[PDB]
Amino acid sequence: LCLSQQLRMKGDYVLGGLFPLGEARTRPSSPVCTRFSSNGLLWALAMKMAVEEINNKSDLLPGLRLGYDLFDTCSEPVVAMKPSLMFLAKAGSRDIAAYCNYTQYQPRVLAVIGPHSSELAMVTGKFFSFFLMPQVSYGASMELLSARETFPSFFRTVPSDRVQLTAAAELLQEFGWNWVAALGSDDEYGRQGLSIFSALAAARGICIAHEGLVPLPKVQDVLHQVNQSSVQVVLLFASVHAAHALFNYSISSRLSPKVWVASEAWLTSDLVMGLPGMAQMGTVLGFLQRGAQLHEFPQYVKTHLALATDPAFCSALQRCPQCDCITLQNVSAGLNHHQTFSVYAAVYSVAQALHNTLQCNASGCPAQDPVKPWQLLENMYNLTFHVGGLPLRFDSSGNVDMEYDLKLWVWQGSVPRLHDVGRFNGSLRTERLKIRWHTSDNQKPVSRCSRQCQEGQVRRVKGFHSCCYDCVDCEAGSYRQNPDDIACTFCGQDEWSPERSTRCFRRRSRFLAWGEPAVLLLLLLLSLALGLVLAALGLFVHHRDSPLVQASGGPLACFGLVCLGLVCLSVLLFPGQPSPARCLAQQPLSHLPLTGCLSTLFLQAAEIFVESELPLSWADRLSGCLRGPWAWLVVLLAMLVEVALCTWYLVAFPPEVVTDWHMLPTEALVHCRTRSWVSFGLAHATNATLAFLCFLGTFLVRSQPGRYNRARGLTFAMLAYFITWVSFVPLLANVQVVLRPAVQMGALLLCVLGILAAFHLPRCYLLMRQPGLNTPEFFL
Amino acid sequence: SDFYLPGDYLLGGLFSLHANMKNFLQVPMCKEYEVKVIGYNLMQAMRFAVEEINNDSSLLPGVLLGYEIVDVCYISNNVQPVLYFLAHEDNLLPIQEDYSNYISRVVAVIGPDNSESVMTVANFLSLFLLPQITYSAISDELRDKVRFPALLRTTPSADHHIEAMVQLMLHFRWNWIIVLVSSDTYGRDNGQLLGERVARRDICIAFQETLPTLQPNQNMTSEERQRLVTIVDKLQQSTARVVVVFSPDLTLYHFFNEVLRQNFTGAVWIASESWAIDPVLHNLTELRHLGTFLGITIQSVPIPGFSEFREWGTCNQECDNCLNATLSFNTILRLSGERVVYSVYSAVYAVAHALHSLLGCDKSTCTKRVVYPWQLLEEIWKVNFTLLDHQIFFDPQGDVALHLEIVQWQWDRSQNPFQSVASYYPLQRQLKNIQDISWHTINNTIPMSMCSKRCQSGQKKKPVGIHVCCFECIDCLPGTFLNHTEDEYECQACPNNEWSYQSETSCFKRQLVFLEWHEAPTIAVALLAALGFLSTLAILVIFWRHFQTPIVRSAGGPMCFLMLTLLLVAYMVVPVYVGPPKVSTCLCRQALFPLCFTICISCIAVRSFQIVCAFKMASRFPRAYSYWVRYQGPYVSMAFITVLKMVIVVIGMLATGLSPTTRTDPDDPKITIVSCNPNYRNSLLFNTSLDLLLSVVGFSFAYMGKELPTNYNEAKFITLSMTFYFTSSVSLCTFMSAYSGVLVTIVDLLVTVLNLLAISLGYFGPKCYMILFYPERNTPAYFNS
Ligand SMILES: *[C@@H]1O[C@H](CO)[C@@H](O)[C@H](O)[C@H]1NC(C)=O
Ligand SMILES: *[C@@H]1O[C@H](CO)[C@@H](O)[C@H](O)[C@H]1NC(C)=O
Ligand SMILES: *[C@@H]1O[C@H](CO)[C@@H](O)[C@H](O)[C@H]1NC(C)=O
Ligand SMILES: *[C@@H]1O[C@H](CO)[C@@H](O)[C@H](O)[C@H]1NC(C)=O
Ligand SMILES: *[C@@H]1O[C@H](CO)[C@@H](O)[C@H](O)[C@H]1NC(C)=O
Ligand SMILES: *[C@@H]1O[C@H](CO)[C@@H](O)[C@H](O)[C@H]1NC(C)=O
Ligand SMILES: *[C@@H]1O[C@H](CO)[C@@H](O)[C@H](O)[C@H]1NC(C)=O
Ligand SMILES: *[C@@H]1O[C@H](CO)[C@@H](O)[C@H](O)[C@H]1NC(C)=O
Ligand SMILES: *[C@@H]1O[C@H](CO)[C@@H](O)[C@H](O)[C@H]1NC(C)=O
Ligand SMILES: *[C@@H]1O[C@H](CO)[C@@H](O)[C@H](O)[C@H]1NC(C)=O
Ligand SMILES: *[C@@H]1O[C@H](CO)[C@@H](O)[C@H](O)[C@H]1NC(C)=O
Ligand SMILES: *[C@@H]1O[C@H](CO)[C@@H](O)[C@H](O)[C@H]1NC(C)=O
Ligand SMILES: *[C@@H]1O[C@H](CO)[C@@H](O)[C@H](O)[C@H]1NC(C)=O
Ligand SMILES: *[C@@H]1O[C@H](CO)[C@@H](O)[C@H](O)[C@H]1NC(C)=O
Ligand SMILES: *[C@@H]1O[C@H](CO)[C@@H](O)[C@H](O)[C@H]1NC(C)=O
Ligand SMILES: *[C@@H]1O[C@H](CO)[C@@H](O)[C@H](O)[C@H]1NC(C)=O
Repeated sequence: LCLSQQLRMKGDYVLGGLFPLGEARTRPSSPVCTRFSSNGLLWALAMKMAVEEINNKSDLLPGLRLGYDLFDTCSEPVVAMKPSLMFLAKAGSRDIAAYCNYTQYQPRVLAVIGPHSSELAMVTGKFFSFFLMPQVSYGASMELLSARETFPSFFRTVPSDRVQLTAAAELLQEFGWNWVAALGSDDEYGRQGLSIFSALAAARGICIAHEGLVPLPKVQDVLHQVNQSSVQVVLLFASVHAAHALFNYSISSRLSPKVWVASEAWLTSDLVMGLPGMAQMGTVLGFLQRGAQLHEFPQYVKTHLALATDPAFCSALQRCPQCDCITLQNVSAGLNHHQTFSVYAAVYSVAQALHNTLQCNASGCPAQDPVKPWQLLENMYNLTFHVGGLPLRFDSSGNVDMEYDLKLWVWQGSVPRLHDVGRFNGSLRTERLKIRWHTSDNQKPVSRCSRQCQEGQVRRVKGFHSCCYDCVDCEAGSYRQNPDDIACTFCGQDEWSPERSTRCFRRRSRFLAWGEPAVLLLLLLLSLALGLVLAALGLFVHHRDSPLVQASGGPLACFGLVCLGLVCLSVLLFPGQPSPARCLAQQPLSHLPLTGCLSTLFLQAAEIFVESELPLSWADRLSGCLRGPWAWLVVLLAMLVEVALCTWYLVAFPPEVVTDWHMLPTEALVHCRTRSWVSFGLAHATNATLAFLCFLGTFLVRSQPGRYNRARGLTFAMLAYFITWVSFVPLLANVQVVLRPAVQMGALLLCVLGILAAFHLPRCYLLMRQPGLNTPEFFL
Repeated sequence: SDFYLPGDYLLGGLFSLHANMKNFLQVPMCKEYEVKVIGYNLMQAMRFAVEEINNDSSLLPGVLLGYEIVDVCYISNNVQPVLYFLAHEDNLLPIQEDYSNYISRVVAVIGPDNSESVMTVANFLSLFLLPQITYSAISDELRDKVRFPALLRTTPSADHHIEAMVQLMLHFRWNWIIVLVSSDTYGRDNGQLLGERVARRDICIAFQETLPTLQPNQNMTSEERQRLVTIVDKLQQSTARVVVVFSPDLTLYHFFNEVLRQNFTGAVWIASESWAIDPVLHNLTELRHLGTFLGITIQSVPIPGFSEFREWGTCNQECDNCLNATLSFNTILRLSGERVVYSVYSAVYAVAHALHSLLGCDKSTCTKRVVYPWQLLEEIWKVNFTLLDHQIFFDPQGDVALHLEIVQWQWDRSQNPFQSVASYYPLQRQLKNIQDISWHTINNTIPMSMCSKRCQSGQKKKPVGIHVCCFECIDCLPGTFLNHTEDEYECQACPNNEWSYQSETSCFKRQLVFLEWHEAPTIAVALLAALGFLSTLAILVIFWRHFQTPIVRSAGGPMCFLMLTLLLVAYMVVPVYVGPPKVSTCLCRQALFPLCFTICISCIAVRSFQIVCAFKMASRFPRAYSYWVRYQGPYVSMAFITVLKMVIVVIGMLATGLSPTTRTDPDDPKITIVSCNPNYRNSLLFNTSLDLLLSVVGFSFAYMGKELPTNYNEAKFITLSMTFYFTSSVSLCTFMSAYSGVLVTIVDLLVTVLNLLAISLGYFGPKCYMILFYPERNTPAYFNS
């Protein structure tokens, strides 16, 4: 084959070349790579084709021959430094001098087509910059190579990572994803991409939630950190192997789908695209380069391989000792590689710069002294060179410019395909109508942080940097003491705060005020009851000699009426602002006159029971003592035992006026409360026994038709008492705590009204309307 | 000049004499830039080391050691000196496949002071394996020997600097820091390394920010001003008070000036090796109010006889203003000691020792054989000697472990400007010997830089955000505690039915409260039940002592005997109520008490019916009355009521269950009352409902004939007892509906005993009265009336 014999070609101006032709210490010997690489040979053949076409043309470099010295440089820089030193050696000599500056050198090559590897391009460019040798490198992408401070003579024909990262940031901003997580490979490519994207996101308002590095083949902690934050957009600016390892681990761990913004490294790599189960990890949106392709490169490669097979030419006529023993099948897979255009355009740019430098027309090129390599730089900056009908230009920083295509993956039968859904030519323009997202419906995966917090909320700093304020609502009873607080602070426990309030509001007192409608109804009922009691009292004190009052007591009846009126009056002391004395004296003051009246009714019941259901021998002595001074002694004894019990339970059982600070929603309480069922139960034990004895001795009796039934009234009065307080107790145990005193007043008023309407009112009816029934033979 | 000294074996050097602090065709030489003093200091150190090697007859005897020092700029000029060193005496460097035969002009090189230039030089020297012992280059990329075969170091890498920072943070208990880096590769790499290292030591980073690259002696753009204002605002609004800065000293003037302008104080600044020893930043002298300024730097080693030597004194190989610049900074350099000077000293001595071992000299004679650079590299890789009480030996990763030192800035010129407070030993990765540090607090308290306060004893830890060290303290709800041994992130309930108070970390067994014999209300009810049982026993004895009497034959003889025995049984099983509730006690209670009570009440009601309403019913349904008189109607009705109660009570058993229940009372769940029926309210309501349904008809029939003498005024006493029972049941229902607690059992038992006493007394006590004290009313002749 002798293919490697074509790596040199004599010419007036000869170009250099650093290609990855081969692949992989104590003594200082250069390592030797014997493994063959198809991409390097394809690129070398592409540059040879570019040079041969440029020689073929007559309007570019007329009458001048362009050569090339394609030197094999492996990925290691040690094996690549020797070709550079050979390049800078004086032509015809194997020794390179060490002069003070570049102007005294006589390099054997006009320019250099730099290495594909960027890590190698760093060293090669830093070495060539001292000699000001114009090197244009295909495939060198990271941004720092554009620094003119340390690379005054480094150009390139591929866009920097800065433009693609700017496109990605514009995409995230335009789609609204301003809360994204940025990841990069552990090599310098990922780190530089991460730094550039940090700068761009900080400038554009985009936030990085987590900035980790996926290690080259750990990922578990990086994915855990990504999943901890609620992030739905992840920028994976990593090489092929790191991205493949991350996606395989995500296959193993079943990570939730996310929108992966892809770098150009793994966007179009069949390794990641062919991963099993990869379709279950959301959309993948990347920016693929928009560059033309050599429509005639495969034909040239095939015809040159066939011509090299012929021994006649090859005899008519190392760097790549392994390049000779190859066949067409060993290089067929890489004919359609997009870096061939980059190499071709780099060679065309070198030739166009040389043509401009010599300042010649299409007819010919004037004779002059040989042009030094450092003279190309004045015409390499600002170089408009047409490559395949498309004009390209070198920026002031040696960066070529070209458009980008936003390509999103689509899945049909586990076949990922790239659809153009946007264009980036310095200003993003996306067609999001035709984008098919991965969610349940075709809706954009939302990933956004609050740039500012709504007024009345607590702000918590989120993100890697101090990025976004996670607005937090604090539940009622708490307020933001100061804007810089990280948590809402409670009030003084005696004051209420509404939901989402800047400051707290005081708690006022809400007791049973005299203006509430329930108290007004109770007051009207009290007025009616007191009026009825007064009317009955007047009727009983005027007709005092009539048989009615005399048979039904006498002065005792007026005393009981006065007692009921006093109970009605003492009802008035329940509501209002609960002064300690008032709340303390509520019960006994309402319980004493009731005790007296019930004792009078019990005396009448005892008299009736004695006359009814005991033998006359006992009756003649019991009836003559149950009425009069002994009756007065009995009622005074009942009143005095009531007083004794009342003072005993007032000194022992404490009636307290507490303020339940945490019962009502917005207001406080002033609650007058006593022992649970103990206080009023003990106070009413006496009245319960009195009413029970009266009812028991009265409710069965013989009522002769020629007489007056003096027991029905007492029976109905005790029935009203028992029924009204049996109904009262559940009302006390059920009604809201505010209306508890109102329920107590209502119970007392109903008890008094029932006793009156059962005992006194029927008597007054016949005392005032039909006075024909007040005969002593009918009553005594 | 002093840049050259002829000798048998040269020793190239690269020192940064000038720096850039304010067109490619014109190449800017280093002499046009501002003069640095550290470069000349290190150059004088290396010259002194070489002169001491020449003086010493014990080391390299008869072999003069030379050197060739070339001024290397920070970035600009780093290729020409390399080509000068590698070329022959004729400034011609041959190109060949192997360099084993090649003999370079210099035999070793002391590399540049900045990492980028070190990498650039090492990438060139890799072809010939020229030994290159760099100093003050702290990047971690130089640790691997795959791409730097001939690169060695005299300074611990950034790994040990980061480790010292982390150990200093751990000692003072800081777990909430702020990382500030620079846009260059050094700051970014150090920040990434620190973030990777610190995440495994339970210390979190509040936020990471990058300061714009900004050389001094130039005026600032508005965008960078806004950036710095934003950085300072973010720093001030954050709660972290430990700020580490990974940036060269040139770009930190504006940041600190802006910090001073914004009036922000109280940060424990931590400095990397770049600006922890720079004198200008200390000479600013307005940062003393910002807070303590710690830093990481190489331990100073006092070189004997070096200060007097320093004070005694081709292309890019000259400087003129160096002496005048060093004159001003002489006193601060003398006080602060020599830190990087010893690195160059040790590098030169390592080269000399390697050469001595390679020549195999026996302290007197030397073979003077030709020395290839790779042979020297092989030899220096295995040097191990002593130097000023420090051991100089190279690790397999090209590093010699020199002790680090945490230094605190002191604003007092009478002593060392940078006072040392701690020492770090890279060999054991341990930071020890920490002295007192003058803090910026009120009474010299260690600054607190924790993101979350320690949780109070017995409080759940709720994570707040992404950072692990940040959390919120929320009290565990009542009924649970925390097992800090197991897990402090969630409350763990205490089994075996025990409750716990708020913020209580020790559950206590619930005290089982229940009815007991030795109690006041229990003994009161027992006394009442015993009195009733004795009274009923006396009544039964009287009745059996007097049969064949109109009172006992007109009344149901066997009926009353059965009722009396049932009341006896109920009273005797009343004491079963009190005591530890088991299955047997509940079974006996529910199978005995309702049966006896309901059968007694049903007999009462049917007796009242047959003594009052039967006479009236005799008119409407005569054949029904013939049926009733033919059989024993009251007995049939009592049997029907008995089987109905069997059915309903068995249904209640199958519904509400039979196991004793525990009911957490509303007052102090410390206690737990035990009852027989878990649903007691509905069971008591059902029982009282059936009993009252029978009671209404019984009492109504009694009242319908309350005046008929019948069986010695039976109706009146039935009415008396039945109204008593009705009032008792109503009172029990009301108190049940308005109260729920411990007293439920005693109240229910008292109500049951009172009902039994009513049924006994108000239905049999009048009979005892008539039998005993009225011996004339029980004669048979009284039947007619
Ligand atoms: C150059 O032109 C010749 C004819 O003169 C042609 O055969 C050859 O293919 C051309 N070389 C190219 C296109 O590289
Ligand atoms: C290069 O160095 C030489 C030294 O003789 C000097 O004359 C010449 O001007 C320099 N050229 C530059 C700095 O461009
Ligand atoms: C993918 O991950 C699984 C689980 O960790 C592992 O077993 C497997 O080897 C990985 N595959 C590749 C190709 O790395
Ligand atoms: C990710 O985070 C979610 C939400 O907190 C959690 O449910 C899930 O277990 C985490 N891990 C994975 C692998 O999805
Ligand atoms: C050509 O391909 C064959 C088949 O894979 C392989 O054995 C041979 O080594 C290749 N030749 C090279 C790489 O020169
Ligand atoms: C262009 O340059 C050539 C080479 O010197 C010269 O012969 C010719 O006259 C010039 N002009 C044109 C129009 O070709
Ligand atoms: C080259 O750039 C310079 C910058 O001033 C300008 O004079 C010139 O017009 C540019 N040439 C172009 C854009 O073709
Ligand atoms: C970019 O393309 C858009 C249309 O997509 C066009 O309007 C705009 O002018 C272009 N910008 C540049 C700088 O070419
Ligand atoms: C020793 O070195 C010193 C400087 O350290 C120098 O002045 C002196 O000349 C040398 N020789 C002797 C013999 O002291
Ligand atoms: C810019 O530089 C000038 C000249 O050194 C200096 O006087 C001035 O303060 C700087 N700033 C502005 C805002 O002009
Ligand atoms: C303190 O802070 C204020 C507010 O920013 C600032 O104006 C002032 O210069 C600072 N310093 C002093 C000494 O007040
Ligand atoms: C030392 O600090 C002073 C006071 O701020 C300053 O003026 C001077 O430039 C600094 N440096 C010296 C004296 O070298
Ligand atoms: C140092 O400065 C003085 C004046 O202060 C001057 O006379 C002397 O020449 C300078 N020395 C130099 C530039 O080496
Ligand atoms: C260097 O020598 C000392 C003294 O004998 C010894 O302690 C030390 O271990 C040696 N170091 C190595 C790396 O052999
Ligand atoms: C510092 O010392 C004083 C005097 O003993 C003491 O009262 C004070 O509390 C201390 N300062 C603080 C902030 O605790
Ligand atoms: C708490 O943890 C300890 C230690 O693991 C264990 O023995 C114990 O059972 C746990 N529970 C309690 C209630 O102490």
